[PDB]
Amino acid sequence: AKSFSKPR
Amino acid sequence: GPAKTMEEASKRSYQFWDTQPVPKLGEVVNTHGPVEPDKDNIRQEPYTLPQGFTWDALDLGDRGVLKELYTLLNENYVEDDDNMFRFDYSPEFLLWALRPPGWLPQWHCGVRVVSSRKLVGFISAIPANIHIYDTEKKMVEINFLCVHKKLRSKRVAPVLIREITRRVHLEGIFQAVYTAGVVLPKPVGTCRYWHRSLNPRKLIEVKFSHLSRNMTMQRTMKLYRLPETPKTAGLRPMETKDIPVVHQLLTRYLKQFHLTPVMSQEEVEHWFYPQENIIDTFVVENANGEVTDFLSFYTLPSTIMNHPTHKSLKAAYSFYNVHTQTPLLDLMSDALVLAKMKGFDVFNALDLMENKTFLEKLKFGIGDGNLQYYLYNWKCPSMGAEKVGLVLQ
Ligand SMILES: CCCCCCCCCCCCCC(=O)SCCNC(=O)CCNC(=O)[C@H](O)C(C)(C)COP(=O)(O)OP(=O)(O)OC[C@H]1O[C@@H](n2cnc3c(N)ncnc32)[C@H](O)[C@@H]1OP(=O)(O)O
Repeated sequence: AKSFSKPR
Repeated sequence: GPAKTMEEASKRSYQFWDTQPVPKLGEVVNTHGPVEPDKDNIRQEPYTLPQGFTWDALDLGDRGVLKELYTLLNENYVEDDDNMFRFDYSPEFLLWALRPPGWLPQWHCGVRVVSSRKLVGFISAIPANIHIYDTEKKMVEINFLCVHKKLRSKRVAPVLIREITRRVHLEGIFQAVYTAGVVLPKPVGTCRYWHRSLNPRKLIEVKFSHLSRNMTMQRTMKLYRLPETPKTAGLRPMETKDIPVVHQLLTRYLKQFHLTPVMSQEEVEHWFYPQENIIDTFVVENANGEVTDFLSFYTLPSTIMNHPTHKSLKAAYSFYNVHTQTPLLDLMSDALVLAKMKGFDVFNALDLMENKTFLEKLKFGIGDGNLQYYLYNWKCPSMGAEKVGLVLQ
């Protein structure tokens, strides 16, 4: 997981 | 001063990472092998911490100690770029991730305040056999590096990295693999998270996502609606009897990628045998009774920071998905349905392996920020995302 993302 | 993009890290000086056996960010690698020889004598003493802090290995078998680590991560671990969401790994999840077969107590490396005993730092290693191009090596996976927010920017992270390196060297292992959202010397591959809305209304109210230009809330909800039951014949939860064939399917499927784990049958049991609110695995048992495919995803919610009504986002993460008779598209479609059923708000997947063949088609939206993959003390050419076949927690 490690990287927190959200829709660009 | 971290760096999230590849040319923005080119303008940075890597005081710590320049001392480490990893290729340079500008370097281009046309070779395969260790950066440096295995060391045949290893420092016996732990690296010194700043005054007032002490090493402590965490017995995660002690419920109280596990809760302290949960709280440290819950309050201080990875946030998104906007400081709106933070990972919320559960205690039972952490046990799954940190005690796979071969785990060692000294590889659960904590830092405490001498006076208060407060847990303020952590790093971990777990063993893993790693296939990288034509080489198979016993390595460790490094995860959960965390420094309390009040202790940040005090060069504590380099001490945690050196100390876990030492404790791993002591066991005769000289390579590691790890992932990070920041750019460091030097990524072997760069992946990107995509997201699939499951409860779009929740996601828009918490500003995880937004209404796309010229699309209303009613259209967006209709656009993301899913069947209530999966489509694939004979899909069912993985059971104990499925462990050997799941091992077989995964082993054969992973050979086509260039960075993969090599799991024993015991490791397959650990990583895939379903645990509620941790890991889900569904197999396809066909009309002859043969298991021909499986899908899996793990449970990782996030805290929604500073919100009066919504406190947590329930996220599902694509794990390993193996197909030999069912189309991948249909497999992932059923994964979305199963996740929706189980109450998840969003379904996350990386663009590695063959995932790009379904991401757009199943209405995933690209995320922001990358997930970089790294090897420690191993030189080899970088690879495209579709050749990465390793998923870490
Ligand atoms: C043989 C076996 C070997 C085993 C070891 C293999 C290598 C393992 C490597 C680690 C595998 C991690 C895998 C995961 O767990 S990825 C998860 C990372 N964790 C988080 O993002 C949680 C939230 N953040 C924090 O807790 C802190 O900000 C951390 C602890 C990340 C940095 O703390 P702080 O903000 O207080 O920084 P500092 O002042 O102490 O020190 C700054 C120095 O540290 C470099 N830095 C910053 N972030 C990272 C990072 N994520 N990996 C490696 N290095 C990082 C930075 O570039 C600089 O070096 P340089 O720029 O001067 O060169």
